[PDB]
Amino acid sequence: GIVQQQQQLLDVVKRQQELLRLTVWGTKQEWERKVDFLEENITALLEEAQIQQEKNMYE
Amino acid sequence: GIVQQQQQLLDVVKRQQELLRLTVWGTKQEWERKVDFLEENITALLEEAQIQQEKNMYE
Amino acid sequence: GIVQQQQQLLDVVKRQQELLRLTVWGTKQEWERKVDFLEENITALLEEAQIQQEKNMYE
Repeated sequence: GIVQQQQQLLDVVKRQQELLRLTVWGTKQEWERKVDFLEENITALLEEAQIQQEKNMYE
Repeated sequence: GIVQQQQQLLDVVKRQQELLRLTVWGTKQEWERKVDFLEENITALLEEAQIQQEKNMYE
Repeated sequence: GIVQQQQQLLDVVKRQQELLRLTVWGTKQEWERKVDFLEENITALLEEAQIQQEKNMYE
């Protein structure tokens, strides 16, 4: 149940991430320094969030 | 509990979607071809995610 | 379990919010009127979503 919704929210957020990399791609000195670290933290966070989904889903 | 948070995350993500359509609206050949499919997949994903919330919420 | 993933999704969404404020910062009359209310609703929603995480996490 909640684990299903869990993966749905995680895909909406996965896709929006690609969409943001796009509007940042379109938009594009200190800016591309901030926008860059955020693109890395969110990729890590998306994977930790994925690995976790795989764990809750074993149960 | 988790179902409450579930809907909150789903609304934050619902709103950001409108906000992205806006920065894409402001930003705006192959770009508007990629950015377009993402706007459709995420709308479908937002609805599947909604219909699911309605299911987990019956319990 | 689901409460762990819960906070992960809430941080990915927390970060993307900063990233959007950035592409809106880069992008930037009625536009900055719509984009503004969305930046407020989502901040409120992020906090309600946080306070809620603190509640589900007491259990």
